[PDB]
Amino acid sequence: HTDLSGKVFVFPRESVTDHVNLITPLEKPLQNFTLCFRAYSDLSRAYSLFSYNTQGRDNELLVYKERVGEYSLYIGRHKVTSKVIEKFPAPVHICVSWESSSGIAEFWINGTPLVKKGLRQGYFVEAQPKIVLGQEQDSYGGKFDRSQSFVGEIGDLYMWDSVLPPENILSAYQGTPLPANILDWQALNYEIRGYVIIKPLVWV
Amino acid sequence: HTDLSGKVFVFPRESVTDHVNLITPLEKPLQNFTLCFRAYSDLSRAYSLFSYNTQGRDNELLVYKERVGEYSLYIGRHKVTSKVIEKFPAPVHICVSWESSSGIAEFWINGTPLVKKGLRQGYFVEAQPKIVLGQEQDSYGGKFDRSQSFVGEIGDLYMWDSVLPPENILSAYQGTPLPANILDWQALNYEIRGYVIIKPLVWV
Amino acid sequence: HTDLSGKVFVFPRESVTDHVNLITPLEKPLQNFTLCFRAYSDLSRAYSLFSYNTQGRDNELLVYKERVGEYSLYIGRHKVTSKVIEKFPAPVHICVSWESSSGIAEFWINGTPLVKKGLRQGYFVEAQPKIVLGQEQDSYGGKFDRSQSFVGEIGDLYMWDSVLPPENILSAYQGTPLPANILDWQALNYEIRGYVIIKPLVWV
Amino acid sequence: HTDLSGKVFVFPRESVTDHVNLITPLEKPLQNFTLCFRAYSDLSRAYSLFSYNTQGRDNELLVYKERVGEYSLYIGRHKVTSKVIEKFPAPVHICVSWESSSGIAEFWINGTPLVKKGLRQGYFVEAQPKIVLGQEQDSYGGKFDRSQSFVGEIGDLYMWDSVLPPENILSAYQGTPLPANILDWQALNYEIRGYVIIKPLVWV
Amino acid sequence: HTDLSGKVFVFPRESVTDHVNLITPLEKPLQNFTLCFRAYSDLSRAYSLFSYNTQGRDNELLVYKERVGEYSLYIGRHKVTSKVIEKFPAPVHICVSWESSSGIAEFWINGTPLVKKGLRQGYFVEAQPKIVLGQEQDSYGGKFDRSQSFVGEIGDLYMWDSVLPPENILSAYQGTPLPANILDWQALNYEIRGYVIIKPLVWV
Ligand SMILES: *[C@@H]1O[C@H](CO)[C@@H](O)[C@H](O)[C@H]1NC(C)=O
Ligand SMILES: *[C@@H]1O[C@H](CO)[C@@H](O)[C@H](O)[C@H]1NC(C)=O
Ligand SMILES: *[C@@H]1O[C@H](CO)[C@@H](O)[C@H](O)[C@H]1NC(C)=O
Ligand SMILES: *[C@@H]1O[C@H](CO)[C@@H](O)[C@H](O)[C@H]1NC(C)=O
Ligand SMILES: *[C@@H]1O[C@H](CO)[C@@H](O)[C@H](O)[C@H]1NC(C)=O
Ligand SMILES: CC(=O)N1CCC[C@H]1C(=O)O
Ligand SMILES: CC(=O)N1CCC[C@H]1C(=O)O
Ligand SMILES: CC(=O)N1CCC[C@H]1C(=O)O
Ligand SMILES: CC(=O)N1CCC[C@H]1C(=O)O
Ligand SMILES: CC(=O)N1CCC[C@H]1C(=O)O
Ligand SMILES: [Ca+2]
Ligand SMILES: [Ca+2]
Ligand SMILES: [Ca+2]
Ligand SMILES: [Ca+2]
Ligand SMILES: [Ca+2]
Ligand SMILES: [Ca+2]
Ligand SMILES: [Ca+2]
Ligand SMILES: [Ca+2]
Ligand SMILES: [Ca+2]
Ligand SMILES: [Ca+2]
Repeated sequence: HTDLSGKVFVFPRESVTDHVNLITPLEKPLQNFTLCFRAYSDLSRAYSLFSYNTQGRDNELLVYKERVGEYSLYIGRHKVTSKVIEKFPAPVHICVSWESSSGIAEFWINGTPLVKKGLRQGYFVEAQPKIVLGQEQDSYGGKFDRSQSFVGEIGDLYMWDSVLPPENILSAYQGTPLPANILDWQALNYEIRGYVIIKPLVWV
Repeated sequence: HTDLSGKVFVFPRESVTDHVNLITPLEKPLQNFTLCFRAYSDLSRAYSLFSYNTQGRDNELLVYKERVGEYSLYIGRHKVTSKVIEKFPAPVHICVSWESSSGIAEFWINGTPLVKKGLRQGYFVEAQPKIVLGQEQDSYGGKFDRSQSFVGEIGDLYMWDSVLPPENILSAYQGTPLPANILDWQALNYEIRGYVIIKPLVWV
Repeated sequence: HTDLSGKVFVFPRESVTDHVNLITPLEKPLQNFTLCFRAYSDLSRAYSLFSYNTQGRDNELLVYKERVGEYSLYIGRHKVTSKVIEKFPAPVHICVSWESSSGIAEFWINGTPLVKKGLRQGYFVEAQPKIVLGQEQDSYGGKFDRSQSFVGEIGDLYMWDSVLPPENILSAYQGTPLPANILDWQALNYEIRGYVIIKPLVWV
Repeated sequence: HTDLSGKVFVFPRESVTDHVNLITPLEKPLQNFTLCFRAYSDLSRAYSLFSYNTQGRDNELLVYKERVGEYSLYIGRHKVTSKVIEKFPAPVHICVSWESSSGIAEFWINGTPLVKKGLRQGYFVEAQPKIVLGQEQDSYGGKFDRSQSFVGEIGDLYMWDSVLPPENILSAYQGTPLPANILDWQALNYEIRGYVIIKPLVWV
Repeated sequence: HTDLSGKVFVFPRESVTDHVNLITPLEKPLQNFTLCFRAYSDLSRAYSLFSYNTQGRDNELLVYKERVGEYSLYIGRHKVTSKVIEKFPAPVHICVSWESSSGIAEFWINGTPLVKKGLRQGYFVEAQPKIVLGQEQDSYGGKFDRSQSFVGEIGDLYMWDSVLPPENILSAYQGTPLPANILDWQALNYEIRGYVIIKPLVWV
């Protein structure tokens, strides 16, 4: 595993090939999670931010940007979307959490909460995922689509098996995240495929 | 009754099913009232914020959001509408009062007064209501319409049988409302139907 | 006469009936005047703010709002219009002066001077007027038009038989007008007709 | 012959007649000049700000406002135009200089330099002008065009037979110009023709 | 050579003739570079900012502005483009770096980083260039196009044979650039052709 403190993945061009695989030792289905990261892109078309598929299951956990100001979460193929005022282009800090017991999904953009939405109450997100940055999966680990590819920079990614309270979301946004047990930027197990370059983070 | 201080109702999806019934021992017709609450929604279509119907009478007291920047009050089916500059999406604090003797309706949005309008001078709002959050009634307690449903979060709801002066409206906006004798968020009698979740208020 | 300090006239609906007549013992033709008042309306269509007609003479002195950002003064049917950057909807303080000797008309909006214009140099505004708020006159006291009616609130109205200097306009904008000898909000002789309600001024 | 400190010319209406003739006793061709003045107009159509014609020569020196945000200088019938971000309507302070040796024209708007442009390198602006405010000349002292007329206010006009450096431009903008040798607001020889009124400057 | 500190090149008109040749003793192909400069133009159409061609190679290194808010870099005829929020017209400070080993191109506009893009990984930029300001080259030193010409002012140009870190980019932006070994504004060898004038820098 690798300490990526102070660094970003750069996906420097549009492709159907360039991606990073993220490896987690996650064998138990998820009832609760929070995912935070920073991104900087000047794409106006739609793109995937974080794609988690399991065997036989597309869009098992997907964070997707449909257009400026609109963020979508998919859980087990079902989707919710919330809106925010944002400048374009601009760096962003994105957190999203989901809680099975209520179905509530919370997006937080630059430390501000979006309107709560709900989906998949009682569901468990399936384990043994393939997790990809830079492309949107339609199969278990593949079937990418360049019109959904992420071109730009991603850093400071964390995933926890709990729903972070507001104080811990703000801490992540400020740069003092709680250590994370599913994915953690200070100890990330990743595989680069194609043209992805690791560079210093210069925009936070 | 339940003290919902620090909490909101979350209406997490569009539906014709999800709603909260609010119960108040209102047996005398209303001459004067003030209603305040906070709301956070990213709907662009029209929606009902507060629906009060009586037997045989639709839109006896209705607070309805036509579109961004436009707030309507219905009293006994008659309507007025006033406009305001607001960001979208954004949390809002809404107060509205009405006084039978003058017919004057006063909206206050985030502590700022809208232009006064007038309707139903001399009328008394009928008693024994069904009061619904989340859906717009067309019958006594029912006949909801998905395209008028509220999706988002509502909290800090208070209703008085008097017209509040500006200083008391500001107190409510600031989080220290005067005690309210029709509906009180700190002693609320309600019934959840369908998918409505109580969560902490994180956006004020 | 009545002291309306701290109060407004509310014209709560569109109509061809609702108006206030202002009474002044003006028997000598006017060579110079200044008129100040505050208004709050969310109409987008054209409307009359102050209508002064004399026997046989329509639009003898008329302050008219054709559209957002544009204020007109008519003197003996002739008009000038000046433009301003303003928010909509928003309360406004409006002063206008005119001087026969030069023909110069000065609008001040929220204490800011508009571009000077000129009309009717050498003319005298005729005496023995009927002065109306809420409607635009087409006869001596009447012939109103619903599509020109004022809906909203007017207060702090003063009229002087001289051209106020800038620092006196500012004093009026700040809520401390100098003594006024044609119309005076603190000793106003008026008649309400139709649906007009006096309420506290809550927006200044 | 007159000190206009604290005063403006008001051109109160559109016409093909109303203007001020400015008379300089300096009689010499111009190789270098700077011209500064303040203006306030709410016209959206094109208009002339300063028109200098010589016998048989149109547009010998012309400062012309094509549309909002665009200022043009003509030297000997040739033109340059530069752009600026400005609010509309708004008072403005305009300086423009031109240097024959380089051909460079410099506009400064409210103390801010526009992009330099170049024209007529080596040319001498002809002597013995008619200089007009309020109208655009097409002949020596005449052939005006109502659609190019200036409506509004002009004050604080100075013209020097040198190119002012930035510090002197700022001094003029701030109300402390260096004494000027072609035209000077504090010792101005002018002739009003038609409807032009001198009033105090109330907008700076 | 010449210290152009405090000065700019002014390209005062649209033309196919006016340009500056920049002379560098660069005989080894470039693997890494950073280029900074300040520009002020009110063109809305596309234009070239910095044109570097070699014998037999068009667009070997080209910095091009297609439209407001979009900056392009060509390396060996391949292009990348990144977007930024910017006012128009407005002075701008532009830096761009490129590193062959990763292919990463970094634009910085007014000291803020744009999204990184990548092109020509492993390529060497050809040596023995002709470098032109004011025009876009289509041959080795020539074949200009009026519709791509730069009209406006350029100064503070530096080019280094390395990729500058953020602190050194900010130093350039703030007016204390590090000495630069390919091109240096403080020791510049240049040739003016046509109508280009050197003037003080008045807009920084
Ligand atoms: C899921 O998260 C919620 C909110 O923090 C918490 O109340 C609950 O205990 C969590 N459930 C599990 C199984 O961890
Ligand atoms: C409603 O308000 C009016 C006007 O102030 C007041 O006179 C009246 O008593 C009020 N009605 C009730 C039932 O309190
Ligand atoms: C109107 O104003 C002018 C100029 O100030 C003055 O000369 C004249 O006397 C005034 N007319 C009156 C007071 O009726
Ligand atoms: C013209 O420009 C400047 C002074 O503004 C100066 O360098 C030059 O000598 C001037 N020439 C004349 C004719 O005064
Ligand atoms: C280009 O930059 C990289 C930065 O690490 C460096 O390793 C390489 O030597 C550079 N090439 C040259 C020719 O300096
Ligand atoms: C097909 C579908 O539902 N979605 C959601 C966004 C990505 C897209 C996809 O899986 O390609
Ligand atoms: C029909 C009508 O007047 N109204 C008012 C707003 C919603 C709508 C309704 O009751 O459905
Ligand atoms: C006819 C006319 O000139 N005007 C001016 C504005 C009101 C309108 C009117 O008198 O009805
Ligand atoms: C004809 C021409 O070139 N111009 C310049 C602006 C005014 C206009 C004119 O002289 O009327
Ligand atoms: C032809 C081409 O590829 N380009 C790139 C920008 C300018 C333009 C050119 O060389 O003219
Ligand atoms: Ca998919
Ligand atoms: Ca897909
Ligand atoms: Ca209804
Ligand atoms: Ca309905
Ligand atoms: Ca009329
Ligand atoms: Ca009329
Ligand atoms: Ca002309
Ligand atoms: Ca002309
Ligand atoms: Ca080329
Ligand atoms: Ca070309």
